[PDB]
Amino acid sequence: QHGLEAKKSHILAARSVASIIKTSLGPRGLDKILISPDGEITITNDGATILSQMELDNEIAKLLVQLSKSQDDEIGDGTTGVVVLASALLDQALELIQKGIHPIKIANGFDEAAKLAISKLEETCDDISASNDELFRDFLLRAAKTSLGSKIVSKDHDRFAEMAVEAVINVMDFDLIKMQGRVGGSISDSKLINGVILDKDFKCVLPKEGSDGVKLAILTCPFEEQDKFKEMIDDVKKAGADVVICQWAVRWVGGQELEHIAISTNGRIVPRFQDLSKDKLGTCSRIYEQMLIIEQSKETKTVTCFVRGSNKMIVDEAERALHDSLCVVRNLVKDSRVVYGGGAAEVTMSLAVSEEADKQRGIDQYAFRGFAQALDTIPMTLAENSGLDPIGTLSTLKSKQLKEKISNIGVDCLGYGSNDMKELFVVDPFIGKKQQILLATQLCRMILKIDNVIISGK
Amino acid sequence: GKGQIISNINACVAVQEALKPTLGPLGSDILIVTSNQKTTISNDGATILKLLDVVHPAAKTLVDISRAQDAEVGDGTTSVTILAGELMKEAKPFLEEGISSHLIMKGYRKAVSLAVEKINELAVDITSEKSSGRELLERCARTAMSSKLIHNNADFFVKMCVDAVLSLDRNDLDDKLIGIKKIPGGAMEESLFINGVAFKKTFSYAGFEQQPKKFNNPKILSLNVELELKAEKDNAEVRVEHVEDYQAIVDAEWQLIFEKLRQVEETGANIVLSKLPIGDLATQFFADRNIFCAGRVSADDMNRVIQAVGGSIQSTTSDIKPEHLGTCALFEEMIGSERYNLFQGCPQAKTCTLLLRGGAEQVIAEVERSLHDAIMIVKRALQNKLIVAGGGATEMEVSKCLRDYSKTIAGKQQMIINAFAKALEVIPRQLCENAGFDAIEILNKLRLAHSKGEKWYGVVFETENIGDNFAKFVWEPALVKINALNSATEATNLILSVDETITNK
Amino acid sequence: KPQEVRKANIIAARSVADAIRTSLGPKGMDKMIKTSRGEIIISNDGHTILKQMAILHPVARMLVEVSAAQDSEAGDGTTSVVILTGALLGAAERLLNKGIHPTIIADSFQSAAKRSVDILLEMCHKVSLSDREQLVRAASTSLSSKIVSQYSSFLAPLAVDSVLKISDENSKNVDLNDIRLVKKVGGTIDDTEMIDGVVLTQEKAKIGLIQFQISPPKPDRQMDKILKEERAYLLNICKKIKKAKCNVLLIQKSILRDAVNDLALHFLSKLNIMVVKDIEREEIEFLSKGLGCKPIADIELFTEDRLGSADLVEEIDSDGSKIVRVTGIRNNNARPTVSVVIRGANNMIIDETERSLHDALCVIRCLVKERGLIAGGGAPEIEISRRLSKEARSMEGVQAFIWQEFASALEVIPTTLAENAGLNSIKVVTELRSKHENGELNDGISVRRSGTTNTYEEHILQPVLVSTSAITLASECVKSILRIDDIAFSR
Amino acid sequence: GEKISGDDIRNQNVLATMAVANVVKSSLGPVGLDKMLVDDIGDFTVTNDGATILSLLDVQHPAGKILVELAQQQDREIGDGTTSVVIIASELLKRANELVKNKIHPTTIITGFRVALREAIRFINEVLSTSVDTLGKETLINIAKTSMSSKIIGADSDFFSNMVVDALLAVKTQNSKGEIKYPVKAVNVLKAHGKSATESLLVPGYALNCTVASQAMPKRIAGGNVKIACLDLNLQIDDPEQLEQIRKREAGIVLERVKKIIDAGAQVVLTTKGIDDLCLKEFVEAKIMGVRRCKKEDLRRIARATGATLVSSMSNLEGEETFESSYLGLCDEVVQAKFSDDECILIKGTSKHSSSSIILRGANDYSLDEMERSLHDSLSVVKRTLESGNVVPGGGCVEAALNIYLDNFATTVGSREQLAIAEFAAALLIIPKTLAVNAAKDSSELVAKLRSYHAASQMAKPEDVKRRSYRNGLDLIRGKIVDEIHAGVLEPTISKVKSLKSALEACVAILRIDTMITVDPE
Repeated sequence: QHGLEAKKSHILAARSVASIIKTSLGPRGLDKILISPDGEITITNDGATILSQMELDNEIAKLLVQLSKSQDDEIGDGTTGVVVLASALLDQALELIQKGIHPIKIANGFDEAAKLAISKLEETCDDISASNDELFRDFLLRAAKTSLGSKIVSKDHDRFAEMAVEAVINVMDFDLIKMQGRVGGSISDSKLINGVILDKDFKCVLPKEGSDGVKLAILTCPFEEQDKFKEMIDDVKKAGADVVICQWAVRWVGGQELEHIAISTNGRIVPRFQDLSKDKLGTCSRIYEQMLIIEQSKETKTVTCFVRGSNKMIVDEAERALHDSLCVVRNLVKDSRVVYGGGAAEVTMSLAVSEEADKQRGIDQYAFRGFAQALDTIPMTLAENSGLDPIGTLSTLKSKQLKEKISNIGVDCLGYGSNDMKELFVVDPFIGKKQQILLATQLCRMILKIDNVIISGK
Repeated sequence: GKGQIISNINACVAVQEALKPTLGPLGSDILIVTSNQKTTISNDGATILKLLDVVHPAAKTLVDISRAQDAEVGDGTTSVTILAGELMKEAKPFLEEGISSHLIMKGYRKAVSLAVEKINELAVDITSEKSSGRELLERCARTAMSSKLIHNNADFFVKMCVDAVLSLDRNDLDDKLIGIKKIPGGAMEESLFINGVAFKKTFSYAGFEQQPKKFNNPKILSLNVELELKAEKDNAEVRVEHVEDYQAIVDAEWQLIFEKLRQVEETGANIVLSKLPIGDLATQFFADRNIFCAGRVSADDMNRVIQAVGGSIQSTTSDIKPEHLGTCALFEEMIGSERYNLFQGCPQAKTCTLLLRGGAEQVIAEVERSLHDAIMIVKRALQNKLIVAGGGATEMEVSKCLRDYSKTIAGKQQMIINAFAKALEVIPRQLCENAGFDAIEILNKLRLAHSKGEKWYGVVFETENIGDNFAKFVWEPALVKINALNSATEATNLILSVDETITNK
Repeated sequence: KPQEVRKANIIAARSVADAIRTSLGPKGMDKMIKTSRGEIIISNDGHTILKQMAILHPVARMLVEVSAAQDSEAGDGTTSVVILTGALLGAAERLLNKGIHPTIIADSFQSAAKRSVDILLEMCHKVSLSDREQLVRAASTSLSSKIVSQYSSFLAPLAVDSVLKISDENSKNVDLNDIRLVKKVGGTIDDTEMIDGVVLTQEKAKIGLIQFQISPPKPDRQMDKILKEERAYLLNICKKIKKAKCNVLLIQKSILRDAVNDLALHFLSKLNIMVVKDIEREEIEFLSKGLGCKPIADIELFTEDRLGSADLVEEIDSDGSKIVRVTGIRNNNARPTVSVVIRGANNMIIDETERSLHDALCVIRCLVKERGLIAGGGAPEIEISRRLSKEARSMEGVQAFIWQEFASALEVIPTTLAENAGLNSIKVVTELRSKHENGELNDGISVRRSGTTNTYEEHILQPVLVSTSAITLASECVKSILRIDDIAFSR
Repeated sequence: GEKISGDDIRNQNVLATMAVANVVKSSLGPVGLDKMLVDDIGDFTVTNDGATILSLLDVQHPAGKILVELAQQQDREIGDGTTSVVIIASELLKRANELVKNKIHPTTIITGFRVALREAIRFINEVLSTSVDTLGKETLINIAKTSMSSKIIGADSDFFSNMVVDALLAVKTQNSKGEIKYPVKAVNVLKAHGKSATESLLVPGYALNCTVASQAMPKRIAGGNVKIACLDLNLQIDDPEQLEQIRKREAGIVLERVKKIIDAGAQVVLTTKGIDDLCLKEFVEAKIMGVRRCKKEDLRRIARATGATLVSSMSNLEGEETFESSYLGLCDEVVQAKFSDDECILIKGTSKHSSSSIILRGANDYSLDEMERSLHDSLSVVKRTLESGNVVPGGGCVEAALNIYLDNFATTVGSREQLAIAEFAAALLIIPKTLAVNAAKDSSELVAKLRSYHAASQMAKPEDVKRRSYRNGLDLIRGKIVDEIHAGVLEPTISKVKSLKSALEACVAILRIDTMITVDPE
């Protein structure tokens, strides 16, 4: 099959995966059960990880692999509906290709219309770096609380956010920091230490001659019989090192985990037995079990979080949210430009192209209006999950935002009685909305150009 | 017999029907499905035909067309390659007829021979206007943007492609000389040009961020053997009397490595480049000297280093010469927690490096094809400057003069030449299906264009009407159009010369 | 399963309604039908299509009786009734999911159909009773459902002048049953011309009518006994006919048993008396009205009073076909009869000419039944849907969403004409919606120009009765399908 | 029943048409090859006429029925040249099916060929002209030799230029309010076995088919105003007393009914059934020529010629049985020609309408059937030939000559019908192309000359003279440049006008086909 009929047998399948994660967007999402071909069971309410690993036939969903590995790593916040957001521009184009419109006319129509709404974002853009450290830190507390974490952390994010913000301030001028967690405890019982988490065990180290250091020793090569065995051990105690780390007393340390110990202690790895010296020893406060607790008295570049939860799935969901939280906060402090998300930013760009559609007119008149209707379907996803009428609520909000130029009032993702995102302190990165709404046109460039699909043999 | 050739052409035309939306900027990308789940969606026929499963052995000719397209010409795989087999489509009804293809092969051969003189006749000489490498290459760069997904954002690529080839020596232009670094993720406008040798990808182990990215004037150093303790060393026969004798091997291996690194340290090079990877034994030794070290250097990287500093691989410290120690004006490490070596101030370097960055891995793959196709346009333009309108509309005016020579035949080849001119009408017919335009409306005004205006008739696609691409600043090298018929001549004559195939087992 | 069982037959009904879409318009295409007897019949209209189509689904079978009512009225474009039926059934599936009862959906279609008739009355164009200018333009335009107008040059004034001379210019009924369509082999389509009198399918001669069969005494020395007795009874019949001066005799169907003896033809040959047999009893209506012939049951009641009357009767041989032409009509009748002889080279052309001429006669009957003129090319279908779209928002209620879908189904008829001509479905309709606001109501659409242009200047006119009967019959068919919630198979 | 949808149902009829097309293309031209058909009774027949082949061709698709109606239509219009007419409708659907695939609408080709053919009438009338360079009967002589197409007996047309041409010159009559007509079937074809086909003799009058058996019939007859008597009547119990009553009266009535014809003055009597020897005895004393075992259909042509009216049986207005003299015909003389011990009645000097007859001789029935229908089909061409004096140049060269007229006509109309005109002109090149296949020649060499030479007059100005080509043109046998005007090959206007016009209308019903609907038979 070739031609327009072949394009409908593939591209139209994107509406199937869009309705799968449609109900899972935002805090109102529902837990969906997924089964991998290998037999593993994955249950989560985040649609970004659902479509990340899946077994499908049509290649129209295979283009989402580069989208999932990007938005989750670059931002992570609001990435649950990135496929629905990307299909929103496609669903409007599916009605245009039925009219006989050329794909480039559709691609250039959505590309220029998305650039006109950037000027509207600059008018409503704010800066969180211009305020003091009190307001800048408080904005990081409610940024991921009302948006990012959708599981159990709605009320309790104050514990996970405060531990995440303090980790950012310590290293402020995450790839060099290893973070993990063990199943147990609760949300508010999580502990924070300066160092790297060491799961391997051997007890208490007393203060040495130096202030706040153990003079830690790390030897990769094992001692190499009984005469040299006890002789090399006494050489470790010459510098006052009670704890020794060797591959073959802490033993069996991983390759990547061993380097994080030297990074936090600012030490060196001693391959031989003749290179042991006080200059090659790392600096660590003490090592004890409270899993050994590695503490650092002086401020270092390694600060990790230990996730605790009552369920084994909470540890996986809370830790993954922290990986995305470190990415959002990284872009907020680096990029001073910020916007108010949570339904306000998507509707903001819809009214900009709506007013510019009547100015250009021409053949792009209905093309610009379709780009406005494509952005209007994004809040319709959160409207059904919150119980609000998608057509009725937006028709009222577009009328209120017509008289008042402030676009912050809009659909609330939390479902509370406050429709103002500025009142709820919902702040999203400006580069985040750029990598979601604007970058989605780049993904549509591959979909709109689909014409004939070549299927080879075995 | 003749019936087997019909089934062979239909198999070749079957893939050409999907390759129609390629020639011209309005073409549409084609999707493929391989067995490795990794596919490349592009208008390029060399990539599609290489991964496409071939059934009939004569279908491998289309693969050889793309191989000969890059060797003889170097570009036009989205234009010339799909047109190499269009002569067999018009010759399909001739196979059922008693007409022997022996005269058909001579008919197309005499037709393309007289068309070369017509291409050079319409070729406009730009040297009279004193056009430098700016105005000449910029108008040709926008022509190369046809069949490419990037159109509105291609203005940034025009400045990058022209400035990269002008920095390279214009006497020797080759795709293997200039380097191309594809970096997934990020944005397209973040691509920059590199004035020196760059590393393949990156090496991240142990300390990474602790290396400062701001250097003054580093020096390049070359090494051969790998450095490590009791792991990658060469195995040898050593008599071990007791367990305590293992400490002598550690000293014998370290002193062998230490004396070689201490003798070469007298050069004072801030960059350590070894043919193999570098271990932690040399890392801590180089950390005290506060010098940068990078291993796992590919063979393609070392060839470009010789063109700049003039170094050589040193397996021992006795052959070290002062002439093998170079330097650089400025060195800065560039993305996704990956360091990128960037050299500057290398006037003697005959090679260039371009840093490409993009979010999609399939889109940047076509950008590499755009770089290889743009260099071939610049290479053939600087050698001979000629103006030919692109978009496949060049053969439109040529088809009128081809019908004049057919009237002087008065033989069996008269109707054969008319079929060659009819095959040229397939080019605008495939373009109307891509843009949705009416093919009859264009062909009617196509035959009426050569009766009045003549000259160049380009069928401008922007105004949705008929026009001239010469006034649109669309220029194409003539050597691509001249050799376009030569690639189709050997391709058409090869299939028509096989009346039967033989397959064993 | 009330909904799923009914929906299963709707898909089969919409499939047939979608296949006949290619048979509408001058750009349309017909289908080949192979009868069980081995004869091939090819026609553009859906009359023969639904007649030879046998589908176990009862919905597809009920479409035959619904279309047969419209086939006897218009004959051209009758497939739009089924197309509109299949469009309303497809739109009712989404209206049923909203919680609306099927009868409410059915009653809303009838409520919107009453407003559709009033729109046709407001858009009704004034037309004169008897004119050769207006009737010719409207006749050839409705024929565009097939290929006619190419050869209609001589055919167009024929159907206009014949029907007006059959009864009168007073309109009212003017039935078409008095028209005798005669099919003969030979000639061309343009050679077809009307005849001033009744012609026989099988100088100044009188035409009689005989309901019995002339033959010896055999109702349904022996050698001389048979010859004398048989010739005696036949001679007594010849004496009664000779005294009545009847030179043309007509006999009923003889194919059964008795037929006609050869001895009776020898006695009647000397008196120059015509003998014609194998005549269907349905032809008596044409013989009684046209020729004034009274049926004669027995030879005992045979007389001159029951015989017909004519001025000049002679035999005309056209391309080897023997045809008896009657010049002049003398009788007591308020509606003289006119016969038309169809000529053609091949039987496929002759059979196609009959349905082309019969449909050209029906559109003239629709004009004398109800006077009016409407635009062509499906233009009135948009203005009806335009008013119902505005009236739906005025009345609001649950019928607002139903009338919107009922108005959208009316746009399928002009869309089908564009799809069969090679034009984009939505792209043309989108451009028309701006043109319908331009052309201001009665301004129509032409097929050749593929756009909105004048009607009377382009010779495009359609009767209002066809559009009125199409909406009425289509509404009655849709309300009957949704009202039946299940089927059963029994004796 | 079921229904097959999609555009493949049209190609199913095209492939079925091309399957039966190549079958009849082998009989085109004199260089072609005859075919043999079997009735599946064990008997077979040999004929090259497509009208008989298509009649015996079994095609379940409606496309085969159109070819049957087209062949029967050309029989009354022309009657010969079936391979030069019906085969044209074959490739007409092939090129029309190619354009309609993608960018062409089915009606565009319908309107494309209709406008082209309507304007081609003026183009044909330019080539069409009255018969020239012919003296006396040489107009039909040159056309009689053209029978080499569709008929393989054209090699013997040298001798056939007399018997065939002079056959329809004496059938001339005046009827239909002063209109010269040539009634069809007036030429009676007789068959005989022996000698050679060159022994055929023309009879200026009707020749009855019969055989003289009884020697009681007179061997000589003379005198004018011979009366012909046509009679379809057959003239030849507990105790024997009842048998003698019916026997003595029957023998008396039969002999009495014979005397009723004798009193009418009938010189010759034609009886459908047999005649007893006792009835022939009255014919000898009365000098009457008896004839028995006559065909009823053969007697109907006698009524239309001499005027003798057939009588079923003796009867009158009264009870007496007699024979009226008004039923007798009029003929000048009766001739008895004995051919291979078979004597036939030759009737000359007819009253109402003049006719003729032709006696054929050959080896077997298959040799006679090739000489029977073929020469009869040539008579139907002469019927339309002498009706319209305008003729066209023979050899099938008019299709290549009109191609240059369509090249300039394609630019006049243009639009979407320009592609249909180019394919319509290319379809005309297939007619000489098939002629080169059976002749074992090169089509590309001949077509190149057909395009080059015949288009030289259109490119050059006709008012400047410089003709330099005749365009009139080709040669099938020798593949050389010769003229038929000197070779005596010409075709009547009926071979094109009122011939290809109806043949090109076959694609109108094919292009409008959507799907196929088949009802299961009883």
